[PDB]
Amino acid sequence: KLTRTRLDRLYGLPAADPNNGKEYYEIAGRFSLISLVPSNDDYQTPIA
Amino acid sequence: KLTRTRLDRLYGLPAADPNNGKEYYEIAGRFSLISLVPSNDDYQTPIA
Repeated sequence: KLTRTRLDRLYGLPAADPNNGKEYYEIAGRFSLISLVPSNDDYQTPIA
Repeated sequence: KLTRTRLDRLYGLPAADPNNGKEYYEIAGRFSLISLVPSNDDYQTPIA
């Protein structure tokens, strides 16, 4: 509920302030990345 | 090694920075020398 207005029961974030006197937002996770790499060709080296 | 390059495990000192930001290289050791002089006929007079 907003006050002194006609719109009521906000469902979501307005554009006023999410800072709220706090510092950050934290999200945890783990990647699973598959890609192509050229940096493990260990044969083209000089003799001895 | 060279970063982000298909190149690794190089053996041998390159010409990039052979001094590590230092000043000199301390090497000590013995030394011998048996040189001669065109001395005169007499014996009391050597040459400096």
